[PDB]
Amino acid sequence: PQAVVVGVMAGEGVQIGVLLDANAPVSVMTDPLLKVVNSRLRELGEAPLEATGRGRWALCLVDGAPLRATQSLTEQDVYDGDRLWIRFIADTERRSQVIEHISTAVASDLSKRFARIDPIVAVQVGASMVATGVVLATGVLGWWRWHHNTWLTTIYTAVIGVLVLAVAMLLLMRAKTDADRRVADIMLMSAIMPVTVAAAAAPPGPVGSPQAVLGFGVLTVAAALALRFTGRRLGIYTTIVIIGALTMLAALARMVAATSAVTLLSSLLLICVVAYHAAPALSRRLASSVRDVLLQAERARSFLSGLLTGLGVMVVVCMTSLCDPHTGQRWLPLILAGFTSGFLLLRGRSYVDRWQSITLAGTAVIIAAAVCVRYALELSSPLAVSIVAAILVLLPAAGMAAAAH
Amino acid sequence: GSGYGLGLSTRTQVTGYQFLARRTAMALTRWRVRMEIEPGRRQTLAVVASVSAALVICLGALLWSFISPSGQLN
Amino acid sequence: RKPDGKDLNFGVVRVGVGMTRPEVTWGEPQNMPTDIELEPVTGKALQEF
Repeated sequence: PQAVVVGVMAGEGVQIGVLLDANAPVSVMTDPLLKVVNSRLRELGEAPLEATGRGRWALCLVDGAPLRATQSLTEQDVYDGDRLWIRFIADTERRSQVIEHISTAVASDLSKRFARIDPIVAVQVGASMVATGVVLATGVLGWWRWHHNTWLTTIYTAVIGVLVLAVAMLLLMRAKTDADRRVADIMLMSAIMPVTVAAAAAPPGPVGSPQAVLGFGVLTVAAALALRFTGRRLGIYTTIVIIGALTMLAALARMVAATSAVTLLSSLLLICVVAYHAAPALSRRLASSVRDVLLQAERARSFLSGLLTGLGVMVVVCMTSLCDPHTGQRWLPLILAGFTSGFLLLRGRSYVDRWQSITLAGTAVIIAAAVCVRYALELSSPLAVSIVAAILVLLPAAGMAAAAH
Repeated sequence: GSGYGLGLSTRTQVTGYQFLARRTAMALTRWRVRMEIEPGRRQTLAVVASVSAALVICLGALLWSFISPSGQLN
Repeated sequence: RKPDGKDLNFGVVRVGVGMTRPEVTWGEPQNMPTDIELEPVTGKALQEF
């Protein structure tokens, strides 16, 4: 315990392993330490460290935060095998500017700390507004199809889909930089929705199972096509493909022949339940040499996050539909939902990622809350709402206390 | 003294204050004070014209009521 | 540091930070109007400056 070995980072990126005294104060070691790293750099033939104007030499964490000069290395939470960084930190002292006339002062000050609008952001705003407009257009066009069996809905939506897709192609080819690519992506992704309903609206007669088969099918293809040719925005496209694929299976079965929805919903629930265990394997396999490895790594991490999200959406829709408050042994699906939620609530710790762990934990909470709220709406009475309120308010309070304590 | 409390003031002082208010109001919105054109005043006078035109129509409606009296169910 | 007359820093020591007179030299406004003749806005502006 008298000494600890740590890796020290020096100028421009050389790492050196050193055995430091665990109890002397850090300020006593920084000077001779600087000499040693320079000697090794001199022997290697690299440029040694040198001072520039006004500043001082410091020892910092890899995060850059400096260590207290008077405390002992053991007094700080530094353990054998850790790593540190020696650095030159410049002087910040300077004159203090002043402006006595208030009106001028407000302008000269306010213009430094905040950002004003510019042409680069402006295009993203306009692009964002047109994306919103078309998804609104499909909604009203879709509502008309629910009362009339005429060809108008498919006829109108098809031309929009073509025009929107047309503009995106030009931008994709003319794009030069990431900002430019953002604009193209937003435009391209916005075309899938009109094209999708344009197809699903084509089959005549009252809307239902036969139309559903077309919609989710072309949707799956469209998302897969964009993902294949673009190779960007992996997370969202992955999700659309998953939910589209599973929904098409249900649509086809229900369209051909199905004894009950409970049977289909139960099948989907089981498929989703097992998919959670397979997700990490699927994600890992779906994915100067360092560039390829880093690119591979983020692509994989991206796939798992999207994969988890697609599964989370399906279970809450099925689960809340299965636990009917009037059908048969009403208590059976309620406790089954509990067991299913407990599994997800516990499983969240198996993943290191912040957002991945949060979505899983939230998936359980949202199911419980959604299920609880339904029992307030249906089979309504003062007891029901009163109980739903007490449960929902205590529920998270217990979880927060259990996590903070 | 320190100018505290209510009192009396000249016309020269009143426009002076009314000018500093406009200049400072511009700074918070445009972040500049050259005021090559002063849109603040122009935009306000348009409101006055809008209100004034509305009152003129009220006076117009009032005179018609004296030229040819009538009444409405109530 | 050198003592040979031209080095103005010889014998000078730093003790802290504070206020000081700038190297600029301000010229008084000519033909100043009487106090009863002063405009209110520009008067305070120049006074604070």
